[PDB]
Amino acid sequence: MVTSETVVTEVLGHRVTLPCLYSSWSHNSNSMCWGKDQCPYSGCKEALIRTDGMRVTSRKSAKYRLQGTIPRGDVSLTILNPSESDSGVYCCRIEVPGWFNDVKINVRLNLQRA
Amino acid sequence: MVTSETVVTEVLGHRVTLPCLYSSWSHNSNSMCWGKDQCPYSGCKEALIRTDGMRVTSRKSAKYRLQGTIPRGDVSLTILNPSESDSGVYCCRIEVPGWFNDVKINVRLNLQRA
Amino acid sequence: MVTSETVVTEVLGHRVTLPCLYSSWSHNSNSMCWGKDQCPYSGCKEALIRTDGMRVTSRKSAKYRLQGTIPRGDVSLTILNPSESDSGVYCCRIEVPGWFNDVKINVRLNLQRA
Amino acid sequence: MVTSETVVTEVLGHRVTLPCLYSSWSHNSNSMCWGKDQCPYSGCKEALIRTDGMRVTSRKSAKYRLQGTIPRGDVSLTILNPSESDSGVYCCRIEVPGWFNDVKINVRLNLQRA
Amino acid sequence: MVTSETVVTEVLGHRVTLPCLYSSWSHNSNSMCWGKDQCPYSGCKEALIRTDGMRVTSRKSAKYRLQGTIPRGDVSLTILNPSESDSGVYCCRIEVPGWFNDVKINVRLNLQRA
Amino acid sequence: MVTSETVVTEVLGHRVTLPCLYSSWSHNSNSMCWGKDQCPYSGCKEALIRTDGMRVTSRKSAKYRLQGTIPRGDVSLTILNPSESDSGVYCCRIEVPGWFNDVKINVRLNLQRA
Amino acid sequence: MVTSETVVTEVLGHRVTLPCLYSSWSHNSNSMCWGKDQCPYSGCKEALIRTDGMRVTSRKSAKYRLQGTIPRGDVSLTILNPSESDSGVYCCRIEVPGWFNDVKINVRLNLQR
Amino acid sequence: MVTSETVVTEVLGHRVTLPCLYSSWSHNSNSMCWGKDQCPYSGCKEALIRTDGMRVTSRKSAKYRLQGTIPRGDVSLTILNPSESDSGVYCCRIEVPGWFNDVKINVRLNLQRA
Repeated sequence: MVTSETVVTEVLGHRVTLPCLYSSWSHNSNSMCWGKDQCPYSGCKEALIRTDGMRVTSRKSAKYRLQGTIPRGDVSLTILNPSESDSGVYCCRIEVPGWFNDVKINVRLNLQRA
Repeated sequence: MVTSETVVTEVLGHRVTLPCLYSSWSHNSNSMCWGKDQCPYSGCKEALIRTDGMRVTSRKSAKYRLQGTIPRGDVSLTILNPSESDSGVYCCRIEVPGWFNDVKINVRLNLQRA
Repeated sequence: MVTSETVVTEVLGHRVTLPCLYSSWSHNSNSMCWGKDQCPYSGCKEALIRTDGMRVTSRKSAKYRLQGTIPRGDVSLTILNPSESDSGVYCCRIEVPGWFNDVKINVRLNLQRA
Repeated sequence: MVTSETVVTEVLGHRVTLPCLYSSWSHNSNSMCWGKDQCPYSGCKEALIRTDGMRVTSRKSAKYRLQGTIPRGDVSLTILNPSESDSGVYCCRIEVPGWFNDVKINVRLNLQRA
Repeated sequence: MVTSETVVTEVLGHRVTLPCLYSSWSHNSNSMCWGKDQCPYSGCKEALIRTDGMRVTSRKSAKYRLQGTIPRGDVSLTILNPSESDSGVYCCRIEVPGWFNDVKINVRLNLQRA
Repeated sequence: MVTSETVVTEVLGHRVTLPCLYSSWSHNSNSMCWGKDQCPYSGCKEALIRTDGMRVTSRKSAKYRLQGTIPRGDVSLTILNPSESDSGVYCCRIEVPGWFNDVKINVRLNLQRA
Repeated sequence: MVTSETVVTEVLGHRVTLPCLYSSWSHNSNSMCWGKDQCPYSGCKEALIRTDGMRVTSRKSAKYRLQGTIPRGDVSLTILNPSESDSGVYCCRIEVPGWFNDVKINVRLNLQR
Repeated sequence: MVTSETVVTEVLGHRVTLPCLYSSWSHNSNSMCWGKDQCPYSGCKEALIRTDGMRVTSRKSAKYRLQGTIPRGDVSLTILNPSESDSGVYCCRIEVPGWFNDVKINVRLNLQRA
């Protein structure tokens, strides 16, 4: 099957950001989580980071951060002080009410030397 | 910098194709080549496969084939008897006349066993 | 899950056509079948009507016909002398080579009286 | 004649929602109603549910709910405890000032078992 | 009710053209006619000018001409030796098979002196 | 030369509205006026009705009213107690700072009996 | 007043091309000419170069050539042996039958050292 | 390489604004500067004028002004009493965190005589 994904090509030494925007976001209905390699399953249990529709509900992490305006659907992932092992495919799962309405948006991180 | 790429998720044992289309194609002006991991450098010289404006000019490779119609801009890469080592990023470079007009189109291949 | 479909509103007894177009069609690789209520499963068995990429390979219906240019991807369904039992949802399944590449297109037929 | 409609494919046992959005909505000018199979006539009486510019003013049953933010034009229909008989075509009628300006928006609900 | 129309602002003294293009045109199914003030009724009888799928079938007119390529759907109206009385609203009726599939496209002509 | 316009087809006996929306409107920079047959000249002098960017500043005639939200760019014209002589072409002129930046928006009104 | 134009940033030493496409082109009705700084006046006389709707009708020039397929509306301008003085705004005037129907398309050429 | 730019045509002696809008602007992340003929380099340390994401941080110029709301991304340039030497190409550089994410936006100013 053929799908599409975003590619972020970056340099080591500063935090990097993986874009995920869901413009129609509403704090009343939506929530979100990030996973590596694969999308977290429905109900966002086993994720890198997670939100409720307003803010991060995940325990505070040294690595993972959401620095965008979450109530407007800017759930972009910030990865602090990245290393080469952080390279690879990430999945942003937007939770949508109802049956099989979730949106999965993929971002590939490619870290290289300046 | 952020770009985008096509993802092809496929199964082993049959030929797979990585889509690459250049609608504006004209045989007198355009040319093309394919590369793995990275785009070949300007002048498409050490690539997986290469064409002029009409046809494949590099050898006759058992693994790599272009089965689409090149003069109409269908330069999709076909890979015969693919194995797991064939997974990864491929790059399709459309050569366009002039200064920095070349088009680079990326496709990530993911092969599963099923 | 949320999708979309075309609705064809016609009068009982008049031949009707349910639109289904696949612009990218190739006589070498594509095929198709139509189903009522649900799309036929892959391999288009037990269908209203079916093709190979050139022509209808199904026997012949007094009712069902493909009158468009099948090798150019116009696999629109024509229904002769439709009756009230012919109202309802139809599904046009385009068979595409590879893993989960098939396209499903829905058309709802609504027949009226006078 | 050919029109288009959205299809909502859902599972039994939980409330389902049928989208109907009118962005230009104003509590001063607009009102709305929902009907089954056919759109309610002008003046939105004999309906499943109906509003003024702000809120629901009458419903045929507690089964039907408008839970979106209505003054912003989200008059999407929620159906509580849906059963198989709830499947079929629904029509959302937006009332607009002037002569023949009403908007009719159709949604087909498909409830599945298993 | 609100619709839209094209406006042609022109000068007297040379033939003028009112655009009407129907890209989907096919000589096997489509035909057309022009009317002044209103589109002619279905079946395009007592019209300014009329065609079948290929060509003008109404008597040759000293005033009205179709100079575009009709089999490709260019059924734009040419008006020879225009005078001020030629100003006003025109309607281009595309005849399409089936129930209420005809398309009406309106053009208002405003002719000026010199 | 070819342009386009909105057509409002309405009935006598009730107020009618002619649409003119300018979304980028700002009370600090924009103003507007309506004219019959032609847009009023630059400076909107002797128009049907005119505003200063916030509200109508001249010629709320009797007939002519602006009931939309002017600061949000809804400068749609309401004509109270319309008669047949009110049919015809109207022009909405949006005044914009700088050289020849004004926008002209045309609406043709067609009034029918009742 | 605010309009738009395409920008061609190129390098010296090879012929350069300024795009101008009119998809709707038909040889019976359309014709075309190019001008520098400003559009040539109606009646494409004179331009750097001009056509009749099929092919170039102006004298054959050493500097200016139209290498696209003109009957399909590819009236892009090719400039042979460009120098810095060739930089600036160019205007492609597509002639269309009737009153004030002509299309003007602007391209700015920027040549670098 | 081929890009596009906005053209502003104004009359000498009148203040002009050169549009530059960046919708995604955030006071936390973005900064900007304007240059003539060419974009200022990364880090905007010469330029015509510059901001820190909230306001102009370059010392006040008699010529150059940013009068739009900078925190919403309107970094349009206002030039007071422009003279003939002010004609020409301008470049608006939006600075974005990470590697090669800066956006370059061009405006050509054309000043005409009174």
